[PDB]
Amino acid sequence: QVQLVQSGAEVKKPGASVKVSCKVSGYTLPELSMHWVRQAPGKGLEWMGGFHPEDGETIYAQKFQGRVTMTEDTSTDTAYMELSSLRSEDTAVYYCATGSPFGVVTDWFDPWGRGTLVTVSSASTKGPSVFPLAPSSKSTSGGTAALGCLVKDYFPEPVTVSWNSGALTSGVHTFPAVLQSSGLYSLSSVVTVPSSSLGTQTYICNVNHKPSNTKVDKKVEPK
Amino acid sequence: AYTNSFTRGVYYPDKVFRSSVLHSTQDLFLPFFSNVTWFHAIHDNPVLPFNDGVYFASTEKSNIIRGWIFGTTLDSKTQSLLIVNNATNVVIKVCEFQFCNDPFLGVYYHKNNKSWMESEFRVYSSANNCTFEYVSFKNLREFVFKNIDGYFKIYSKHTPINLVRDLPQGFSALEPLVDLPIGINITRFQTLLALHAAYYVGYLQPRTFLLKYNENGTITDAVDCALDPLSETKCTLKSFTVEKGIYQTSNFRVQPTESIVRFPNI
Amino acid sequence: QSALTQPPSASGSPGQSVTISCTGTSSDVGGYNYVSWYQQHPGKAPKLMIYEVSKRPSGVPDRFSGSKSGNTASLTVSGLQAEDEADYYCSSYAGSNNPYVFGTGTKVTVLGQPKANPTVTLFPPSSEELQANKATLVCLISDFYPGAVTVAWKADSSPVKAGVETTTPSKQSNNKYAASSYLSLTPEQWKSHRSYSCQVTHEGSTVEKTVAPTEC
Ligand SMILES: *[C@@H]1O[C@H](CO)[C@@H](O[C@@H]2O[C@H](CO)[C@@H](O)[C@H](O)[C@H]2NC(C)=O)[C@H](O)[C@H]1NC(C)=O
Ligand SMILES: *[C@@H]1O[C@H](CO)[C@@H](O)[C@H](O)[C@H]1NC(C)=O
Ligand SMILES: *[C@@H]1O[C@H](CO)[C@@H](O)[C@H](O)[C@H]1NC(C)=O
Ligand SMILES: *[C@@H]1O[C@H](CO)[C@@H](O)[C@H](O)[C@H]1NC(C)=O
Ligand SMILES: *[C@@H]1O[C@H](CO)[C@@H](O)[C@H](O)[C@H]1NC(C)=O
Repeated sequence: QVQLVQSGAEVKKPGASVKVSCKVSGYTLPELSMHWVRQAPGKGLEWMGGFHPEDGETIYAQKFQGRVTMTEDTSTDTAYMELSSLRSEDTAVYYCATGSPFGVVTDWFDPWGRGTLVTVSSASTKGPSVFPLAPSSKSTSGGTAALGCLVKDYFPEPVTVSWNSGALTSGVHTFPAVLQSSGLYSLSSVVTVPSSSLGTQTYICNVNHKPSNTKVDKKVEPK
Repeated sequence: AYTNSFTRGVYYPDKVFRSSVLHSTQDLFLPFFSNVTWFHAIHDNPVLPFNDGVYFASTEKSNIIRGWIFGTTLDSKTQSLLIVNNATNVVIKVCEFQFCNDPFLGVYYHKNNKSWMESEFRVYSSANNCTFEYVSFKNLREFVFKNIDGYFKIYSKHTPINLVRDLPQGFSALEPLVDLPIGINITRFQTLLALHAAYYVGYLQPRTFLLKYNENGTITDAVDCALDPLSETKCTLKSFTVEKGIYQTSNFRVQPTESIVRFPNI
Repeated sequence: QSALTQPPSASGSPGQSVTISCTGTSSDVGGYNYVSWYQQHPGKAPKLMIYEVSKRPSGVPDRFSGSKSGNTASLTVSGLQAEDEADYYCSSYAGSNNPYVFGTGTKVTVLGQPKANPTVTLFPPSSEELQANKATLVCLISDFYPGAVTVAWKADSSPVKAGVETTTPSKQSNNKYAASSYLSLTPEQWKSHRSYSCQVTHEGSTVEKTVAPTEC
C-alpha cells in the first residue's frame, strides 16, 4: 500500500510564508486525490485544500483560499501545501492525506501522513539560561525526592528531559516548554529521583539550545 | 494444467493463392491432438522455453492480455522482442529491455491526472539498440510465433467462441499478420498482462502437412501426416479420402541405439 | 456546503462502550453521508476510522462501527482502554469531489473520575537563578483529571495569578494525567518573599505547599 510522509517539523515568522511537502511512496503521486488539512495544536481540525477527482481541481477552503495554495512534483512524488503570510492560528499541524492509494491495481481509501507540527512566533534563539530545580526542603530526604532543571528566555525548539544519563526511567513529568509573555519558551519538568542522591550527589540536564550554537549540558544539584 | 489442441495452429505456409487442391508441405506445425499447457491470472507468466516455435492462444473479453516477450536470456544482455496489442493496434519493439519481476505491463488509472502504462514499474529497460519498430469470454485469439533464418513471423485468427474451458474442436486457419527479418535468437518467451485472464501454449514441430485449399483460396482442412498410420496413408495418397485397401506408407527401420567407434589401439 | 461539529469528549471508565456524535448543516452533498472518522491518540497521529458512516478500514479490531444519518453522523467506541483513548474527528467527503470540512473533535479517555488525591511537588529558584533575569517558583501536580486543575498560587500569604500553566497527556501505562505552573516575580521579590506557595484550586480539591528561596 501507499505511504504518505510529512516534511518533519517547521518554524516560520508571522507575516512570513511556509511550504510543506508531502512525499508519497510505494507508488507515484498523480494517481492520488491529494488533500491538506489544518489542526489547531491538540484541538479541532479544519480544511484548506485538495485535488478533487472531478476535474483534478486543487480546490481550497474559503477561509484560507488564495493565501493557501497547492502544487505537485512527480520527480520526487511530492505534493505541497504552501501557506503565505502566516497568522496567530497557523501554529498548527498540517496534515497530508488522500482518498485514493493504488498498487498498480486501482484503490480508494483515505490514509493520513502524520503532518508537520509548526510553530509561528516573533521570537529568536538565545544563549545560556539553564538552572537546576533547587528543592523545597521536604523533597530533600523525603518519602521520595524530586529534582531536575529549569529554563527561561530561550527559543531553540527541541530540548532533552530525563535529568541524568540513563539512571532515571520512572516518576517523570514532561511539559510542552510553554511560551513566556515575550514569546520565548520556558521549561520546568519534574522527576521523582531517589531520596539518597538529593542533597549528596549531582546529575546532569542536556538542555542544549541547538541553533544558538551554545550546546550546553548543565549540572543538576540542590544549590 | 493441460488440454487437447485438436486441429489448432494451421497457417498459410507461403503467400501463394491456390484453390481446390491438396497441397503437401514440410514445416513447423503444432502437432494434431497434442497437449497445450494452460495458465491463469490468479497469482503465472514465468519464462517458458520456445523450442522450434510456439502456438499461443487466449480466450478473452476483458482484454487484460496485451503482449509477448522473447529471446535467449531476456535481460538486456541480448536484444529482446516485445510485441504489444494496445487499444486497437499490434505495436512491435526489439530493444535491449530489462524487464521487471513479472511482465505486469503497468495500467490505466483515473483520467483526471492522465491515464497510461508506466512501462511496468520497477525498471523495465537498461539499454536501447532498438533495431526495429512498427505499428499496425467471447473471443478466441489464436497466434503462431516462429523464427527461421532470422525471419520471425506472426500469424493469427480471431473468432467468437462458446467453450469457456478449452481450445474448441473444429477447424480454422491463420494468415500471417507480420514477417520480421530481425535476426534475433529466440529460445525462451513470456506473455504480458496488465496488473489488476487465461492463456494457452504448445510447441511446433517439423511435420508434413497435407492442406486442403478450398474454392475461395482458403485452407479449410488439414492432415498432420505423422499423427497416426491413417494420416500417413492420407498423405501417401495425397487424399482426405482413403478407400478400403492396403497402402505402403513407409519402411519401419530400427533406429541406431548408440555410436560404436573403434580404431587400432595405438 | 456540508459543515459539521461535535461534542467534546464522550469518555468512560475502562472496558466501557461509548458513542461519538457529529451534527451539522446537511448530509455530504450528492447522497447518504460520505462523512468519515479519524482517530488521534494522545500525542500521536490520526488513523483512518469508519468512512461513509459505514465502511471499515484495515486493522479495525471490530470494536468500532458507524451510525445515524442526514445532517448527523455517529461512531461507536467499544471496550475502551489505552489507544482507544483518542480524538475521533468527524469530517465530510461528499462524492470525494465536493469541498471537505472538519469537526471540533471528541477526545475519549479512560475516565480518571471520581477525581483523585493530588500528588504535589515544588521548586524555588536556585542560588544563581536568584541572580539571573526574572526567576521562577515551579510546581507539579500529578495524578488528577485534565483541565479540572488549577495549579495556582499564594506569595507570602497574598493570593497571586500564575506566570504560565501547563498540562501533559495521559501516561498510557497508568491512565494518569499531570499539570504544572511557573510563577514569575523579580529576583529581589524572590529574595524578600520566603513562604511562596502552590495553593492549587481544582474541582472539589485544594492543597498547598510553601517554600523559601533555594530551600535545601
Ligand atoms: C542461440 O541461443 C542458444 C541458447 O539460447 C545458443 O546455444 C547455447 O549456447 C551456450 C553458450 O553461448 C551454451 O552454454 C549452450 O550449451 C548452448 N545450447 C545449445 C542447445 O546448444 C546458440 O549458440 C545461439 N546461437 C546464436 C547464433 O546466437
Ligand atoms: C496430456 O495431459 C494429460 C492430463 O491432462 C496427461 O495424462 C497426458 O499424459 C498428457 N500427454 C502429453 C503427451 O503431454
Ligand atoms: C499503443 O502504445 C503506443 C506506444 O507503445 C502508442 O504510441 C499508441 O498511441 C498506443 N495506442 C495505439 C492504438 O496504438
Ligand atoms: C548498444 O550495444 C552495445 C554493445 O554492442 C552496448 O555496449 C551499448 O551500451 C548499447 N548502446 C545503447 C545506446 O543502447
Ligand atoms: C466463397 O465466398 C463467398 C462470399 O464471397 C461465399 O458466399 C461462398 O459460400 C464461399 N464458398 C466456399 C466454397 O467457401
